[PDB]
This record gives sequence, structure tokens and C-alpha cells, in this order.
Amino acid sequence: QLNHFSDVANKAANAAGDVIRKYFRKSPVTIADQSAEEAMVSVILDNFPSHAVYGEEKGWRCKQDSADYVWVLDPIDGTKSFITGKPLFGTLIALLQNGTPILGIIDQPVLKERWIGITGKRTTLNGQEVSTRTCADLSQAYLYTTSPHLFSGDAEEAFIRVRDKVKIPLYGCDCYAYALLSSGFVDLVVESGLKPYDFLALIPVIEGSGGVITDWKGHQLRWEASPLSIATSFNVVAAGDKQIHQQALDSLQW
Amino acid sequence: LNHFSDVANKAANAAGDVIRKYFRKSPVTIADQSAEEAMVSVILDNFPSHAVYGEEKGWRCKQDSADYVWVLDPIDGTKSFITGKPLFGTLIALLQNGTPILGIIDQPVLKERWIGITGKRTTLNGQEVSTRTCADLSQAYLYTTSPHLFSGDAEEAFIRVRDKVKIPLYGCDCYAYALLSSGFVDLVVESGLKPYDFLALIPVIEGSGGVITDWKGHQLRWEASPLSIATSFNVVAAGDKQIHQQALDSLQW
Ligand SMILES: [Cl-]
Ligand SMILES: [Cl-]
Ligand SMILES: [Cl-]
Ligand SMILES: [Cl-]
Ligand SMILES: [Cl-]
Ligand SMILES: [Cl-]
Repeated sequence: QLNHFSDVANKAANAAGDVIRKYFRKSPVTIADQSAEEAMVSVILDNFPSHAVYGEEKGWRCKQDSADYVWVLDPIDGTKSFITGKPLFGTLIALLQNGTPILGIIDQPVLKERWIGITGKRTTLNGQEVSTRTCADLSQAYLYTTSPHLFSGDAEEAFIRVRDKVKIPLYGCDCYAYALLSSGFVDLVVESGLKPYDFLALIPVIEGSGGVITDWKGHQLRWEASPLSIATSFNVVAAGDKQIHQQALDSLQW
Repeated sequence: LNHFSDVANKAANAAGDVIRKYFRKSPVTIADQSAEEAMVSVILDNFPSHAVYGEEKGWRCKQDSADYVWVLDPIDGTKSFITGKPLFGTLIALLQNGTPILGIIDQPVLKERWIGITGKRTTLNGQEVSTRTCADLSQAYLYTTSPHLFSGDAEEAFIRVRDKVKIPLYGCDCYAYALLSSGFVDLVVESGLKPYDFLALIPVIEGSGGVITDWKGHQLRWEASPLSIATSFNVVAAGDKQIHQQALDSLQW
């Protein structure tokens, strides 16, 4: 069963990539996003007709009234990158069992880079194991932040506080920032105003690399996709090392 | 000349082999120095009468003076390189009597090379490219970067321009200008760039149909010489001359 989930997830990512490559650097993004979601959904349900999907394009879909397994998808996380021809958007696929992510993929179909996190296993990039790196103090950290997606003033004040404490503050890049964290190239990623289809896939990838990812209070990030769930916005902080994470929480003062 | 192009490509190939050895393995200092060595060796093997110029060593030439000077940056975007993001680039400019006549923006990981040569349309991996038309600054896609020398006046100007455009995004060193030259964005604005990070851009952008100037709209120029000082400049590049002028009006420089 679990191998089957990984195999189908990879097929779904391959189908999405084939669509996205028809559109990138040729609206095209709306067509690409819709078509890629459809491609993924068809793969998923051909294999697992008792599952549900929740997608960034069309919301909840299930041919039954409920499902134990829900695939939460964003074919193009980073539409602004995609539109401007920058190959740092990604396709996100999460599989949730009873609301808990058990598999997440971050796929860059132009660069041909795929991070896969699966519960029980170490995260891989193109089949090779990856790890976060150790970092003992926030003053030594490499950080990605992005402008608040819902323009929160309070969020910006928190962003200033954390950027002032780190070694190198850099501007983020959607899911790709977290991929680089999971591979050990940066220490901290902070973002405000993300919907669940843009973070759930991240969780198994980061945790299975040895990192940590929570909301800005340090609480578990959780969104139980269901027929009635509402895709609200969340604030996220991810770290390669637990010590740095806690120091970041202290700076966010949330 | 076609000979100058051939050699510039050989130099970019030599830098790319070095860079790909070190990327995602200080690593950056070694990669930067070794890639500059590789480039210089190809350049001077072919043109012993030419000069080279880089940040670390400044002007070098076997002779006291040179009509042709190659101005290099092996890794424009060291922070991207160190964090494993493949959006840094190698920049090569050849200047004849102080004027850029060839520029390369090379992304050795992504295997993307933009070449500008005076007289020719700019190419990406051998295919001609073009900037796009854009009707008004309110429709523009913009890259800006934080001021490199932390100028508060520059930040005020950035705020003005970002507030006028359609989509304000954060830049990415030379790669932003590459995307401009290929017609995927309309405007790039940066403050506090040294000449080794902008000279190569000029033939690339102009040969794609775009415009690049300082914030007053004046020609970007820097004659590399034995006594030149690598000062810092403010740069604005656009795909379309009309957007360029509106940008200058918002910068109020
Ligand atoms: Cl099933
Ligand atoms: Cl926000
Ligand atoms: Cl939060
Ligand atoms: Cl010679
Ligand atoms: Cl500045
Ligand atoms: Cl200026």
C-alpha cells in the first residue's frame, strides 16, 4: 500500500510536469494550472477511486461522502515566478491519512528536481537522501523571508525582527525555499499567509530531512481536508535545527 | 568580431566547468578565483595584447595599456551560489576603447547563455530573443533588489516605482536582466552595482531591443584602465523605451 502511494504520487507529478513544460516560457498560467490539476487527479483516482482530492484550482472532490485519504494539490506554487519565466515555482502534492500528511512532493519540472518526503523514511532529492544542516545560533543563520501574502502590518514587524537577528537574510521563493532548507543550504524559512495546499506537502519533506516546521506560535501545522474544510491562511516557520527554530519563535513574538 | 565571440564562449565554458564542480558542495571564494583564472587563461592565450579586469585583482595586462579590456565577474550572485540557488551568473564584457562590444550572461547550472554582440540581435543558447512591448508602467512586471549600499534615498525611490507597477517582484542579480532580455519582465531597477556587474548587461539588453541607463537616464559608462576606480552605480533597464521614461519619472533622481 505505501509503495503504491509513492508510485502513484510520482506518476501524478510526472503528469503535471509534462503539462507545465508545454506552457512555461510561452492566460497560459491559468490553463497550465487547470490542465495540470486535471492530469494529476486522473492519475490519482484511476489508482485510488476511494480517495478524495483537494486542489488549488477546484477545491474538494470525492465521488463518496467521505474519504480516509485526501490528496491536496497545488500544480503551480509560485505563479508569479512561472509567469515571469523563473523556474523556481513548484508542483506540490500531499497525501493525508485522517488529516495527517504521510507523503509530500516538491517537484520542479523544468529543473528536474523532485523532493519526496514519506513517513518513516528519510527525504530524498532525485532519489538521493538529503539532510538539514546543524546551526546553533540564530546569529549564524541563512534565512528566507517573503513579503506578507495578506499584507499584514503585524507580520511585517515580525519579519523585521527576525531578519535583524540572522547572518544572511534573503528573499524567498515559494516552495523552493523549503526544498533548499531540506537539502541543508539554508537554516530558516518564514512566510505569512499561506493556504494549506502550499504547505502540507512541505511537512513530510522537511521533517523527514531532520527539520522542523510549525506555525508562528510553535504549534503543529494542521489542516484536515474534508468536504466542509475551509482553506484559510496560515503563517509558517521552518528550520533545519530545533535550536534555531525556538530562537526564531522568540523573535516572532507571536 | 566572430573571433572575440568564439573566445568569449570558450571563456564562459571554462568558468562553467569550475562552477559546476563547486556548486552545492570557502567553496565560493575558491570557485570564484578558480573560475576567474580559467577565464583569464583562455582570454590571454588568444589575446595577449588585451587587458582583464576583475574585483579581486583590478586591472591586469602584460602591457601598460590596452585597447581591449575584458571585465569579468565569475559569480554575480554569491549569496545565491552559497545557498544553492542556480540564479547567479557569470558575466563577461569586452570593451573596445571603453565601450562594451560583447556581453555574456551565463548560468552554468541551468545551461543558459545570453550573448549580446554589437551589430547582432541577442541570443539565448543560439536563438534570437527580444524584449516585449508594454503599454504603461501600471501594467509592468518589475524586479527590484534592496539597495546594495543601504541608501535611504534609494529605498524611497524603490517604493515609488514599486507602487506604480502591476507586479513588483524581488530581483536575482544578473538573471533578472536575462529574463528582461527574453521578454518575460518589463523593468529591472537596482542600486549600488559595480561595473563588473553591469557592463556585460548592456550589449545583451540593447541587442534584445531594450534600454539600460543610470537613474537619471544617462548612459552607463565605465572605462576600465590602469587608474580607473570601480565605483558604484544605480541601474534601470526596461524592455520598452516608454516604460523606461515613466520609470525615470517615478525615481525622481
Ligand atoms: Cl481505492
Ligand atoms: Cl500576511
Ligand atoms: Cl501562526
Ligand atoms: Cl593580441
Ligand atoms: Cl544603494
Ligand atoms: Cl544614477
